[PDB]
Amino acid sequence: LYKKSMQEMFIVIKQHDNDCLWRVYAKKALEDNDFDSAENAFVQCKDYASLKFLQRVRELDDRERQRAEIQCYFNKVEEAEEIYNKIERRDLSIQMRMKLGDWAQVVDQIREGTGQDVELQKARLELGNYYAE
Amino acid sequence: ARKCYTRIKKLDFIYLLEKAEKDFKKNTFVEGFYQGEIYALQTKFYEAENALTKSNLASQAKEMWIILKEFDKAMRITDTGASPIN
Repeated sequence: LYKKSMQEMFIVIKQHDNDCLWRVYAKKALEDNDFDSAENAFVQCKDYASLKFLQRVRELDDRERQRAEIQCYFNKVEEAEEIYNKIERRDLSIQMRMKLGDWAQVVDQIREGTGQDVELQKARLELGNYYAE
Repeated sequence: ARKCYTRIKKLDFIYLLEKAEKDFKKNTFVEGFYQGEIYALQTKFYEAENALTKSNLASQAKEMWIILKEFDKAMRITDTGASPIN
């Protein structure tokens, strides 16, 4: 994989046809920001959620949001937040943190950042509900 | 639904929930399509296909099966379903 090209490795993996090999091939294809090979790996693995995720990703404009969203998809939220900070436009960071459901982190982010009364009040109410539950 | 899908870290289900809550106010929000999507988010494709064929959603089942690159089974499905457009 790290030496040869993509199509040869695809035909080489075809005989083995193992779940781990397909997963690693898809991970490598996504790391190199290649979607055609990733889609082929995902169909060969028969994973509908991965196909939905790839279809959602493909309709993007910039080069930075795709990488951050992929990082957040794998397991890593901190890398996505760091790249969001690199590209600025922090409202995406706050919206993603709200969507993922972590309420302490968004409370930390909103404090001394913009002074939004309504957003801070809603975040604190949600955090209080989460702590009460 | 949001609380349950948030207490365990899930990304596709919460996106589908956001789509459902956005489409509830305006569109019809037929529960058959969302039941089929819930079933298809797992590996149980045939149950989703049966539920989708149940009420009337042939064409959307065809289109959702095509994106999985299984044109043969999608063809078997589109042999029976019609296209009432024009």
